[PDB]
Amino acid sequence: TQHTSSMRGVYYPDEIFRSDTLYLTQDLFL
Amino acid sequence: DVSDFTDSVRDPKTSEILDISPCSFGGVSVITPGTNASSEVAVLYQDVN
Amino acid sequence: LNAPATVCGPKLSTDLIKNQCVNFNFNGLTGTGVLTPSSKRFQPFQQFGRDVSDFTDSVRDPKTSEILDISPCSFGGVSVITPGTNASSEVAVLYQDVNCTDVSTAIHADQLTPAWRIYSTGNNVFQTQAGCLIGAEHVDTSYECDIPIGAGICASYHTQKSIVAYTMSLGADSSIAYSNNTIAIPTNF
Amino acid sequence: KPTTFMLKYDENGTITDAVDCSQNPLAELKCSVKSFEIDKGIYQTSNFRVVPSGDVVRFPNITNLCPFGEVFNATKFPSVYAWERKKISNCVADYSVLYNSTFFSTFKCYGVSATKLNDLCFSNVYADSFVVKGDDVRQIAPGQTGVI
Amino acid sequence: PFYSNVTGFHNPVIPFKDGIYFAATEKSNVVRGWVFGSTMNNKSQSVIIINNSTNVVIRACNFELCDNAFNCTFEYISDKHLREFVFKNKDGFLYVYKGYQPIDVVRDLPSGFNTLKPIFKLPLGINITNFRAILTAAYFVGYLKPTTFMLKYDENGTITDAVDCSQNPLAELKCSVKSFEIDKGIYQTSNFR
Amino acid sequence: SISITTEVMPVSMAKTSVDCNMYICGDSTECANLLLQYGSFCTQLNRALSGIAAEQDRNTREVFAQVKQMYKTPTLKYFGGFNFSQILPDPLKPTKRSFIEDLLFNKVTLKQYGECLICAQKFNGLTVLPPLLTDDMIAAYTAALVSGTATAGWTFGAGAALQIPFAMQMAYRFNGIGVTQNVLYENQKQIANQFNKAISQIQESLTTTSTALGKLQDVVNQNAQALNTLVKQLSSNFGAISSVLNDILSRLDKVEAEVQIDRLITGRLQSLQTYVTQQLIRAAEIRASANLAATKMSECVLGQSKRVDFCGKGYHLMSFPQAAPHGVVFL
Amino acid sequence: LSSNFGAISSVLNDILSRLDKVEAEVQIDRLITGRLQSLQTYVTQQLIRAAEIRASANLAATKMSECVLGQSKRVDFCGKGYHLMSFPQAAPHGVVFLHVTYVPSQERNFTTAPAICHEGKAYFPREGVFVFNGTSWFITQRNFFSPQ
Ligand SMILES: *[C@@H]1O[C@H](CO)[C@@H](O)[C@H](O)[C@H]1NC(C)=O
Ligand SMILES: *[C@@H]1O[C@H](CO)[C@@H](O)[C@H](O)[C@H]1NC(C)=O
Ligand SMILES: *[C@@H]1O[C@H](CO)[C@@H](O)[C@H](O)[C@H]1NC(C)=O
Ligand SMILES: *[C@@H]1O[C@H](CO)[C@@H](O)[C@H](O)[C@H]1NC(C)=O
Ligand SMILES: *[C@@H]1O[C@H](CO)[C@@H](O)[C@H](O)[C@H]1NC(C)=O
Ligand SMILES: *[C@@H]1O[C@H](CO)[C@@H](O)[C@H](O)[C@H]1NC(C)=O
Ligand SMILES: *[C@@H]1O[C@H](CO)[C@@H](O)[C@H](O)[C@H]1NC(C)=O
Ligand SMILES: *[C@@H]1O[C@H](CO)[C@@H](O)[C@H](O)[C@H]1NC(C)=O
Ligand SMILES: *[C@@H]1O[C@H](CO)[C@@H](O)[C@H](O)[C@H]1NC(C)=O
Ligand SMILES: *[C@@H]1O[C@H](CO)[C@@H](O)[C@H](O)[C@H]1NC(C)=O
Repeated sequence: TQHTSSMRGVYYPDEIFRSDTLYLTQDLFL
Repeated sequence: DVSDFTDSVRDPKTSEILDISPCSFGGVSVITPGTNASSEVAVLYQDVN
Repeated sequence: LNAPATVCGPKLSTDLIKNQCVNFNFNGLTGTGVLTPSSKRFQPFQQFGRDVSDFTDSVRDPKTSEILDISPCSFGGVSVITPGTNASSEVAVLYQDVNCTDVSTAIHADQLTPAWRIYSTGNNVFQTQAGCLIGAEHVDTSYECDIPIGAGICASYHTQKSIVAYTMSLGADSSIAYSNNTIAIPTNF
Repeated sequence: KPTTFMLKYDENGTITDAVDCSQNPLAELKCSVKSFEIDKGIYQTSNFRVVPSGDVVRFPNITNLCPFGEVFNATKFPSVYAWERKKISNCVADYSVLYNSTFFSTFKCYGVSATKLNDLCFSNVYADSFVVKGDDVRQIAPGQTGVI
Repeated sequence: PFYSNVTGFHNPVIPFKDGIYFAATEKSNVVRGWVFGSTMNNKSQSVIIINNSTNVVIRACNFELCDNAFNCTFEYISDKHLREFVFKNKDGFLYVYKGYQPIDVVRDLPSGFNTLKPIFKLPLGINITNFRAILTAAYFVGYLKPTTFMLKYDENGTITDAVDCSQNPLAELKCSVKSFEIDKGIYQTSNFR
Repeated sequence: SISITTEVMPVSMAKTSVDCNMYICGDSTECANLLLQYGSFCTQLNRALSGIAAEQDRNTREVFAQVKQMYKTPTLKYFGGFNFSQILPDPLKPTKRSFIEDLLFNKVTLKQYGECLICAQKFNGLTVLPPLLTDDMIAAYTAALVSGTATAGWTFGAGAALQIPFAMQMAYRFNGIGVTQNVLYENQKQIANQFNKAISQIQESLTTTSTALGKLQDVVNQNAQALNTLVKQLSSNFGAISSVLNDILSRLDKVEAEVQIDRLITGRLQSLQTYVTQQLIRAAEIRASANLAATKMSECVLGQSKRVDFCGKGYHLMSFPQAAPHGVVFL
Repeated sequence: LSSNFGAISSVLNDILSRLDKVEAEVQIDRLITGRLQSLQTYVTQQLIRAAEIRASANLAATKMSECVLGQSKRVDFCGKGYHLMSFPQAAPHGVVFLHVTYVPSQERNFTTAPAICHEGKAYFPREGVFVFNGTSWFITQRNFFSPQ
């Protein structure tokens, strides 16, 4: 069967700590 | 930071978190009455304690 | 290549495809574009024709000696028309200064560079002078206009509300008569 | 899959929300203006192209194999003060046997890379053939001075 | 160049400085081909272009010339009025340009505009400094110079009109602002040293 | 004497848009990779040209949208002896522009831009965008202004339009400059004759070939020279072996072609930055004229002004607007 | 500051560490050129913005002189209607003018005449117009209906 994955599978991209930002990244994502 | 500069670092030995700040720099301005009047001047160091 | 070509290596010739965006190689001259029959006439010592910016705009087919015009594949800007995030998540898209029958089929064949995984062209496709407008429903009435697209066409979010596109109205109409023995005087302020 | 995301960081550093820029026109707008809320209006988002659908190659009606054998492997070359120019026309030239083989000590090409010689198509080829002393090979180059 | 002086003959060894514009007029075909060379003797290489009544033949050898060919290098055989030719030599290539125009008078060069199409590019690497016309009824010789021209192409591929950019101040102004019509005013064209 | 004179003012200029990747690189993927090293240059140039283009619409709107309510053109064009038929639209004619507007539109004579007129495109990536308000929508505004000035006079500037006969408007406007009412009323036919004669002189002065619109043609000519320089810079060499990206890509290996592509990229980015800077400088010159034209429209068409030489030479009585290609003409 | 500008790296420490000095000068010089141009662009656009702010400030000074410190007869300079006075208020990086204006309202329609003749002579009004109530003629001012 097949289902939908809605807004799932995001992870922390790197080692960096950031706060109060909107950060754009390009990486392998679901 | 928001400008992607390093602002905080964890100490490797103690696992303590500490902030990096740039030590002071800025502009220096010279206030003078005029050479014909007097040779005294004042100095303004801009945006510093 | 100031004369017709004579000395060159092994590559296999293919059939030419006309009125379709293809990669072409004519006698070592490589490009990307569409190819159409041309009314230009070549004197026999010339093999290709050139624009002001040193682009090649015409070419002679080496086999059949038929002159072909080269045109770029469609490109331009993409603008998004929204009523606001608070109002609704519906948007309309403007594809600037292109034919609607090109974009409308290029989306269906999945050959367009901004690739949106969940996107439907839908029933509403309108041709304006500013470009191709997708997602906005044309209405016959005229209003004062909110979002200016151009050439006298504006869009707005109007009534179950939806995005509508119309021709703007310049002002509310009013008529005052001219009589040669008649005056009007205010009585209050 | 490789996509572009935009991630929201709160004051404690945790990700609370994100948008995927390749999903919708609206998500592309939110990635372009870098916000989760949008005012009313028309915003120029991006540029669009149309990708090609085919390939066309057109080369003329030439069938004869090209006589590179006679130019290189020949009994007599003339001396340098009276060289010879031979015209090559109406042939299909492979060109790979020149740089694949280890025959030639110096294979130096100006204005054309050798690997692309097999694709280009020319009008005529002229071969100038002569014999020089071993140190006089360096003087065969544009803009160079010597007796030869 | 426009409005230059051309020398007319009604068989001297005319020099070949940078190129020649050779214009021959004849009711009956008299001028048949040329000879080009450095020393016009056995000592140096020389090329002959000549047409007999069937063929056009070009041969570059050591000739005996007075008015036996050895060490031949290049050979080619292929199968009123005003005939205009342009010959110029560069990088061992001899370029020949040919045009034809019907006229009525033989004595003088008529005024007009006529464009010349390419015919031959010959790969013969000799210095050409002199030439002699070969005869069996007038021919005119002018010399080329390095100039800048502006050429007008119509809706087809033909050069209807041209301006020389070094004839007049007005011609330089036309080349400077890219037109044939000039409005009233004062325009800064160039600099002088 | 009654003198009618002409002022010609520029309001807007041609919008334009440039595709940065298509101008610099074209269809090459190798060029598009190297253009990413130079940063976000294309977004800035597109944003600046978009700002200028959106400014031109405001320039037109602040001048011509001076009436809240639209007045129909009166069916009679002879008000108290004064003939208004040559500045109001004809009731039976396919075009909606009047006579003098039709002369002015043929007075200014407006390739390779790439605009949709049939949508056509060019290899260089440049485009000319169309205006928001068309010619008919501008002629409607000027017709409403001329109808309101004839019917209601000065009153519709400061409130709801109040009707008044035209002879009484002229008596009030004569009171404005210090002359009494009995000067107008005793000599009304002569003043009407001078008004009609001056309008007829204006018509023949426009009909005869003239440079009177030399300010509006210069807006046309300065844009055209701006683009031809930008296009011609595609043919420059900038130090590479050739000026065409396809031949550099076709005759050379990738590592050898990197340098020759960088030379062209560096040249073309400068040729595009110069154009955007000069357009930003020129739009600020257009804006001053648009602001002055809006001030003249408020203070001289919807009223009577006492400022010396602001509206003609003499003592101001009335003023009429007309629409001309990329600008306005005040009578 | 993030862009390579054709060099190997954005940061100068890696460029200095990874290469020898002579190559490092060549790699640093390209970053120097790119950042010089990125700063000159900013200065030029700021100059063009400062011109516009000067224009707005000069217009605001004129409005403060003519609308606030006096009564202005120019049409639509100090608001729609007929100007009476104006009040300034400060704002961050600007000024806000409250213009107070007189707006006529509630129009009435009357019959009007240019002049009246009493005994062989014509009488013109000094100020205002002639109106007809229906019973007898009157003289009024144009902006208010007060019959005399
Ligand atoms: C080249 O060959 C094709 C294949 O038969 C033929 O159709 C075409 O006419 C030929 N052209 C010439 C110029 O020989
Ligand atoms: C004018 O309006 C005010 C308020 O609307 C009213 O009190 C007054 O009576 C009006 N004047 C006349 C003459 O109607
Ligand atoms: C961050 O952590 C503190 C400590 O528990 C908590 O009080 C605060 O609510 C957190 N921030 C947010 C945005 O929840
Ligand atoms: C004709 O023009 C040539 C051009 O150099 C010049 O040398 C010669 O003196 C001119 N002859 C006359 C008679 O002016
Ligand atoms: C012209 O000259 C060529 C070259 O010798 C020769 O082959 C040909 O037969 C000649 N034609 C004549 C003499 O008619
Ligand atoms: C181009 O050639 C056609 C074909 O004869 C001719 O009718 C036309 O007049 C030519 N164009 C011009 C500008 O003369
Ligand atoms: C008004 O002017 C028009 C155009 O000149 C003219 O045709 C018309 O007869 C005039 N009206 C009159 C004289 O009543
Ligand atoms: C769109 O393409 C069709 C088919 O080629 C053509 O008939 C039509 O005129 C085009 N419209 C525009 C605006 O280019
Ligand atoms: C003037 O009288 C006419 C006819 O009675 C009327 O329609 C019009 O409304 C009146 N004017 C005003 C301003 O009310
Ligand atoms: C007009 O005003 C006069 C004076 O007040 C008055 O006598 C007369 O009756 C008025 N007319 C009407 C129709 O009320």
